[PDB]
Amino acid sequence: MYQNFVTKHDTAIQTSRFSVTGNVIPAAPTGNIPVINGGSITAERAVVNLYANMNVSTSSDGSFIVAMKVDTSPTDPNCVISAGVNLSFAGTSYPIVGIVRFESASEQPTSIAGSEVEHYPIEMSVGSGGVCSARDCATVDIHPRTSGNNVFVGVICSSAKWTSGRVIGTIATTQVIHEYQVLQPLK
Amino acid sequence: MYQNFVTKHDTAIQTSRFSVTGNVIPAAPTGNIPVINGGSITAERAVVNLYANMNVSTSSDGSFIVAMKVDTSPTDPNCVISAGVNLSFAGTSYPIVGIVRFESASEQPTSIAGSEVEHYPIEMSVGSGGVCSARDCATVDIHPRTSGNNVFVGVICSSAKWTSGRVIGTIATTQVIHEYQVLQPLK
Amino acid sequence: MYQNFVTKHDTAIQTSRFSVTGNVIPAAPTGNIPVINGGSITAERAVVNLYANMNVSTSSDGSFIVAMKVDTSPTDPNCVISAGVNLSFAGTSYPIVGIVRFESASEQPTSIAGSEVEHYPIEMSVGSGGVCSARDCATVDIHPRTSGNNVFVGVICSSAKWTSGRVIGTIATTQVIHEYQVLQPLK
Amino acid sequence: MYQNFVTKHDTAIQTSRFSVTGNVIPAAPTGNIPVINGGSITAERAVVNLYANMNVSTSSDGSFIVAMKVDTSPTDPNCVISAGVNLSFAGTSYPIVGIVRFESASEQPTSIAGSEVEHYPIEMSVGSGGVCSARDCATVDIHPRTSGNNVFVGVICSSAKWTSGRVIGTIATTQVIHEYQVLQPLK
Amino acid sequence: ARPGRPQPLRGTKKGARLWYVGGQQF
Amino acid sequence: ARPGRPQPLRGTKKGARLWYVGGQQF
Amino acid sequence: ARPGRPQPLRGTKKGARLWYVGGQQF
Amino acid sequence: ARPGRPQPLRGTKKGARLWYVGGQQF
Amino acid sequence: REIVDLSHLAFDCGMLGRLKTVSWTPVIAGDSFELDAVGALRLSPLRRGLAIDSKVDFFTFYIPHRHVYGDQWIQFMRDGVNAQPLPSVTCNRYPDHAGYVGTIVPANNRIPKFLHQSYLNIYNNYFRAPWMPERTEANPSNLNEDDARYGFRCCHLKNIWSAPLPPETKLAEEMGIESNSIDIMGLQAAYAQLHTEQERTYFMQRYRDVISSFGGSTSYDADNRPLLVMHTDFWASGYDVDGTDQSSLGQFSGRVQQTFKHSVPRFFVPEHGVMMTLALIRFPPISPLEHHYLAGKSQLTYTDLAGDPALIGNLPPREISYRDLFRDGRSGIKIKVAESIWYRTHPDYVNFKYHDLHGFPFLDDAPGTSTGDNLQEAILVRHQDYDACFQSQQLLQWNKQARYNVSVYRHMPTVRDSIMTS
Amino acid sequence: LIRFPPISPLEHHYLAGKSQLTYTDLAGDPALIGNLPPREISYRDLFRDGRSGIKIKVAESIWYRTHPDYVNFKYHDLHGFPFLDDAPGTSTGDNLQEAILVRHQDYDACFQSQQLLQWNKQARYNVSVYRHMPTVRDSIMTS
Amino acid sequence: LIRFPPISPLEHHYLAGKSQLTYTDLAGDPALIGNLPPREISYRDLFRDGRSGIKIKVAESIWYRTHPDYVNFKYHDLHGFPFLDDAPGTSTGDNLQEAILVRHQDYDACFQSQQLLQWNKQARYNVSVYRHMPTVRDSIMTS
DNA sequence: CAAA
DNA sequence: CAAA
DNA sequence: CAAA
DNA sequence: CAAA
Repeated sequence: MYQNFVTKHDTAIQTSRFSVTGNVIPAAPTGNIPVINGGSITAERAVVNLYANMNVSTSSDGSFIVAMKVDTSPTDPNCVISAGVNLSFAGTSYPIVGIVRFESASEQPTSIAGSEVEHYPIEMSVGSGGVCSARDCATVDIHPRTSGNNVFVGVICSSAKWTSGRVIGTIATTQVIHEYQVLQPLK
Repeated sequence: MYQNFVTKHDTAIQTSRFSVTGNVIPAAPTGNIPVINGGSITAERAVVNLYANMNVSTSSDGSFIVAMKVDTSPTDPNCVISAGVNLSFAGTSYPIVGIVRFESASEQPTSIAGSEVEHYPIEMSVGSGGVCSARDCATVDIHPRTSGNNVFVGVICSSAKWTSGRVIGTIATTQVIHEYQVLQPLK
Repeated sequence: MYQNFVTKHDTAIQTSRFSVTGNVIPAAPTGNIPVINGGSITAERAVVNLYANMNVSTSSDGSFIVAMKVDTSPTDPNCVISAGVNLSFAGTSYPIVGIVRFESASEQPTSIAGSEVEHYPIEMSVGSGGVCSARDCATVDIHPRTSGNNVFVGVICSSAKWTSGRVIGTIATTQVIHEYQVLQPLK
Repeated sequence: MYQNFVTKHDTAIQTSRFSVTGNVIPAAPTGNIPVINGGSITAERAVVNLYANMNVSTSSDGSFIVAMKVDTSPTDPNCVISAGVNLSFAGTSYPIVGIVRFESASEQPTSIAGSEVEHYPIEMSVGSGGVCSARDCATVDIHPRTSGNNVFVGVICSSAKWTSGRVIGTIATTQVIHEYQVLQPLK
Repeated sequence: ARPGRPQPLRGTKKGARLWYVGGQQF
Repeated sequence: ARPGRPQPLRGTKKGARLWYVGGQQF
Repeated sequence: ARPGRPQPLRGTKKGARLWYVGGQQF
Repeated sequence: ARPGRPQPLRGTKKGARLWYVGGQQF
Repeated sequence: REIVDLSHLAFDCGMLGRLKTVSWTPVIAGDSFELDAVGALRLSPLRRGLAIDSKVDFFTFYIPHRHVYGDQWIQFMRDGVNAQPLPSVTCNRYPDHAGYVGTIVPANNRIPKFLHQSYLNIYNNYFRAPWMPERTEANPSNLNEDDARYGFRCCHLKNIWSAPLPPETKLAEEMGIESNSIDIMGLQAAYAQLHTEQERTYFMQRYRDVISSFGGSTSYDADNRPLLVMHTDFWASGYDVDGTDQSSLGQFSGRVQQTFKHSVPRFFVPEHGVMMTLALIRFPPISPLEHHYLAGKSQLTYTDLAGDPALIGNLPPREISYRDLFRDGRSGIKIKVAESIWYRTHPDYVNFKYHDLHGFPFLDDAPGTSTGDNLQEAILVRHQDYDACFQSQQLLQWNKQARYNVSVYRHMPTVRDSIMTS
Repeated sequence: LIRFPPISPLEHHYLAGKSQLTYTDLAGDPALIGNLPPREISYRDLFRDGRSGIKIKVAESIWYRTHPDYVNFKYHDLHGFPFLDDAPGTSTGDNLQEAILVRHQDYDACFQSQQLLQWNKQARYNVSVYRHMPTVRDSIMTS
Repeated sequence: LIRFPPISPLEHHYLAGKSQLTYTDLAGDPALIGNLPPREISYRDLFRDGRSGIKIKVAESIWYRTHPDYVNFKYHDLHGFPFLDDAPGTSTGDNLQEAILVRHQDYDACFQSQQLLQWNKQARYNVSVYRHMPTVRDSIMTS
C-alpha cells in the first residue's frame, strides 16, 4: 500500500544524543524536579537513552524531566514540539508522560521548581504497569516570557507510586522548525 | 518525514492554569458530583494539575469532574470541545474519562447533580489499572438551554471501584473557537 | 495547531438519553441476549449511562446489548453506524465490545436470540481487566431483510469470564445520516 | 466505507524471510547486543519469525536486535524505515521496541556494541506484561557515515526486567524505497 | 439541451397589483 | 487522432419502423 | 449586480491639505 | 503596479571582457 | 465651496432577515453629497452546493437632525454658540451593541441620538408592515441582544402568506335597520362610508398616502420621514468548490460571492443631518412544506375552482390559516387573503426530500413554526431559520467588503486656516 | 516599505464619541472653524479601548474633513485580517510616538507562518552605469 | 423521466446465442423474412444469465435489422457504471412486464449516495397566463 | 407514424 | 403605485 | 505642496 | 573574443 509520510514526532537524526546512567531521584511538584541533563541537548531536537536506577531517596510519588534548549530565532510566536518516549521500568509504578516548558537564566539547568513548570498533555501510546510509550506533540510559545531567560522544553515522567528499580528506554524530543526530507518512491 | 500539524486537542498555552491539591471525594450519579474547581477556568481552555489524595469518604464507586465556563459569544449553534488527560493513580481502580456539559446559574459551581450532567464518550488513549490517558474531543451545543444559566464543560473521571490513594497528572480541556498558529517550515 | 474535525463517532447531542440501573444478566450466544433497553432510543443516535451491577445469575461467560431502532427512511442501501463506549467494571473480566444488527417485529425488544445477531468488530481503544473503551463505526445495511420487522443496531459487550460487580460508564451509538455542524475558526 | 490504503509499515511480500529459533541472550547497552541474524535479510525489507526461548544467561535487564542491510543506492540523503512487530512472551517482562541504525564493516553482524547503536522511538501499539506490538516508522540517514562500512537498521527489543521463557511472534522491517501497488476498486 | 454551465436560480418574479398591506413595505 | 477532450456517449440512435407494441409507448 | 470576480480593496484615498506635521513624512 | 502573474528570475546577465582565465571555459 | 473627500472602505457582516447600517456620514446644511459605493457581498460558507441566490437590497436615506432632535434642535441651531449641548443616548455596556447603526459602542457606552432615532424612523417608515406595532424603543439599550447587534428584522419577500391583508381587515360591515324597514338612502351612504374605511385599511394607513389619495403631496418634513435618496438591489450568485480528496471527492461547497455598485447621484443637503446607508439580505421563502391552496381545500367549491369573475369581484376577503398552506402549518395563524388569489399566483415547489437536507436556504419548517400563533412573528424573517445551512457563521450569515467613494462640496475653511491664528 | 492601511474595528467617528454634542462641533459653522485654536483629544475619543494617556492635538472640525474606515466589531477577534484588532499603541504605553510608528507585531496575528517574515520579494535589478573605467585587460596587463 | 440506455455486459447478439444456425436465420432470405410467423424466444437467448421463463415474441430476422450494444464482461462487477450488470428482470421473476419496466434499484449500485435520490433538478418555470380576472383591488374593495 |  |  |  |  501507500506508505504514510506524516508523523507527530520526527526523532533527531545523527546528532543531539546523550546517554544518562545512574540514579534518577523523582520528586514532587512541591519541591524542585530533577532535570537529568547536565550536557543538555542544544539543536532543540534531543534524544536521551536511559539505563539507570529509579531510586526513591526522596518521595514515593514524583516526576523527573528530560529537557532541551528552545531555539528562539524563529519570529513565529510559537511552534510545535514533539516527543517520542519508550520507557520500561522494572518496578511496577504505572508511569506517565507529557511535554513541558520552563524558563531559567541558567544555561544547563539541573533541577526546576514545580511551580515553575508548564504542562502539555499528550496521547500516551501505552501506560501499563511497567512501560509508558508515546509519540505526540503540542503547541508551545517559543519566546522567553521574562526578558533574559532561556526557554526549555521536554518530556516529563511522573507516577502516583514509584518503585525502586532499573529503567530503560529512550526519551526523544524535537522543536519542529524543520521537516526531514525523505525518499518518496513516487515523486 | 512530514510533521503532522492536526490534533484532536490543543492544550491552552500560557494561560488558564490552576493547581488543585487536597482530597478528591468521588461520588455516585445518584448524588452530587464533586467539581474540583473553585477558581474555575474562564477563557474556556483549561489546564488543571493534580497532586491530591483520592479519598473514599463517601461511596467506593463514583466520579469527579474538572470543568470550564463555555464562551457563548459564537453565533454558531455548537462547537468542538477537546480534552487531554493523563492521570496516574496509586490505588488500582481502573479510571475512566469522558467529556461533559452541564448548566448552573452559579458562576463557580462546587458540585453538580448527576441527573443534571450530559455525557460525551471519547477514545481513551489508555485505561490501565492505575493510569487513564486520553486526547480527544466532541461536538457540544454551546448555548444555554435554560434562559439564564452559564454553560459548563469538562472532563469527568469515574471508576467502578475506587481505592484511597494519591493521584497525579494533568486535566486539560478547550473549546475550539481558535486554532493556535504554528511555524510550519515549508510555508 | 490545526484542530481535527473528523471522527469515527459523533455522540448524540441534547437528545436520546436513557439511564439504566439494576442488574445486567449477561448471557451466552446459545440463549437469548439481554437488551438492557425498555425505553429503546429512537432518533437512531443513542446515549446510555450505566450504573448497575453486573450479575451472573445465569452463565459466567456471556454478553449484554445496548440498542437503537434504525431509521429506514434513507434510500441508500446502507449507512455508517458509530459507537463510543467507556465502561469500567469492578470485577476484572476483560470486557469486549463491537457493533451489532438484528431485526424484530417487536418495537421494544427486551432480549434477542444469539443466532439472530449479526456482528461487526471495531477497534477497541482499550480492553484492560476492568475497562473497555472504543470509539469506532462500521458499515451496515439499514433495510429490513424480512418484510415486516424493525432494524436494530447497537454495541454488544461480552466476556470470556464475567465477575459479579458494579459497572459504570456510557454507551453511545449513532446512525450517521447527519454530520453535526461545528464552529471551525478559519472558515 | 472507503478502504484506507495508507500505512506506516508495509510488510515485505513473498521474499526476505528467515525463521529464528533457539536461545535469545538479551544484553545491556554497556556490552555487545545480540543481533539474532546470521542469514541477515538483504533486500532491506525483512520479516523474521520468532519461536525461541528468552534466556537470561547474562544480565536480567537488556535488549536484543533484529536487523537488515540498508540499500544505499538511492542518492536521497535519507529514507523512511518502517517496522511492524508482534511479540508474545511467556515471562512477564514488559517488552519494548524501537528502530535502530548501526554500521559495521562486517557483512553478517552477530552482535553490536551498545555505544555503537542509534535509537529511533516509535509509537508502541501495546506494551503489556507479555506482549509488545507496534507498526510504525522513522526517518534515517541511509548513507554510511564512515567510509567503508555497511549500514544496518532494524527493531530492537528491550526490558527493564526480563524473565526466562518462550517468546513468539514476528519482527518485520522495511526501507521504503518502493510502495507496493494495490487493487483500489474505484480506480 | 442547453450548453451553458449551471446557474443558481434567482427571483420568483408581471401584471397589476397583488399585495395590499396598508402602505409601503420593503 | 482527434483533438477534443473526451465526451460521454449518448443515444444508440434511421430507416423504417421496428417496434410494434400495440400503440404509442414512450 | 456587477459581473467581475471579487477584488481586494485598496487605498482609502481629493481636495486641499489635511495633515500638517512639521514637514515631509512618508 | 504590473499586471502579469509572477515569473521566476533568470540570468544575472553588457560591456567589455571581465573574466580572464587562460582560455575558454564554459 | 470645496471638495471634501470622505471616501472610506468598510468591512461588515450580519444576519439574514435583519436590516443593518453599513455607512453613515454626517452632513451640513448646504452640503452637496455624492456617494459611489462599490464592492462585493458574500455569505458564510455553505454546506452543499449553491441552491438559490439571495436578494440584496441597499438603501441610502437622508435624515435632518431636526427630525431627531425636534424643536430642541431648532433652538440648538438658533442659539448658535450658546445652545444647550445636544443630549446623547445610551447603549448596553458591550462593544457590539451599537451595530444596527454601523458603529462600535464608544468608550462611554453612549452614541448620538440621530444615529438611533434615524434607524428607527427609517424602519418605521419603510420596513415594517404598516399595521405592525410602530417601533418606539427610546435608547439603544432598550434594544435586545440580537437587534442591537444585527439590526431589526424585516418582512419576508411578499407572497400569499407573507403579504396578507392587514389582520384587522373588515370581513363584514353591519348597518342598523329599523324593525320592518331599511333606509335605502342610508344603505347608500353606508356603503360609501365603508369604502373610505377600506381604501384606508388596504393602502392608506400612512398620512402621506391619504393625502396623496386626494391628489396632493407632503414634504418629508410633514410626517417627519427619512428621505429615500437611493435604492439599489441585486441577486447574489457565486460558484461551487469541488471536493478532491478520497472522501470529499464528489462533494461541493457553495461560495456565494457577488460584486456590486451602489451609486447615489449628487444630492443637495438642505439642513444639517445624516446620510445613512443600510443593507438587507434575504432568501426567497421557499418551503418543501408549502402546497397550492387548492390542493389543501377538502371540499372544493364552485366559488374556489370555477374562478367565476362575477364572484371574484364581489365577495369579502377570506380568512384562512397557515394550516391551509403548509402541512405543518400552524392553525392558530389566521391571515385574510383576497378571493381566488390562488389563481393570481403560483407557489414555489420543493420536493419534500430536501426537507431534512442541511445546506439549502429553504424554510424546512413552516413559517413562524417556532414563534407561536403570532402572525407578525411569522411574517418577519427569523434568521435562525438559516443557521442550518451555513458551515460556520464565523462572520454571521453574510458579510461584505466595499469601498465607499464619497465626494462632498461644502463651505469649509482649509485645515491651514483652522490651525493658523494670524 | 510595506504597510497596511490602519483599519480598526475599534475606531469610531469622533462625533459618535463626544458625550455632550456642542454647536461648535456639529454645526460646522465656518466663522468658528477658521478662528478657534486646535483641540486636544485623546485616543479614548477615537477608539473604545483607546488609551486615554495619549493626547493628540487635532484641527477643529477635522472630523468633518474626513471619514474613518469601518469594520464591524465581529472581525475583532478573527485571526487572518490585517486590521488593527487592538487600538493603536495599546501595548506601547501612553507614548504617542510609539503609537504612531507601525508596530509590526500588530500583524503577527494574521500570518500562517512568518518563515520569511511578514513580507518578502524577488526581483531583478538591471543597472547600467557609464564611467571612466579601464578594461579588466588594462588592469591585469602590465606592459 | 430520466432513463439510461439498457446496456448490459451480459447481453449478446442473438445469432451468437443460437446453437443450431439454420438457413432461415443466417441467410436472411427475403422470401422467408416476409412470410414466416413471429418467433418465440426467451431472455436466455439474449443474455448469459437470461431468465428462460421470460418468453418474448420477436419478428423474424429482426436481429438483422438491429445491432446490440457491447460491454466487455469486465465491467460486470465494476460499481459505478449505469449499465445493467444483471440480465433485465433478473430479480422480478418470470414476468415479462416486470422485466420491461425500469427497475430503479438496478442503479442503486452506481451512485455514491442517493441523498437526493437517483437524479434531481432545479429549474425556473416562467408562466404567463391571460385570463378574465378582476384585479386584487376589485376583490378586496366592496364599493 | 399502419414506414398502411 | 389606489394597477384609483 | 505654506492648498502661502 | 587579446573588448589585442
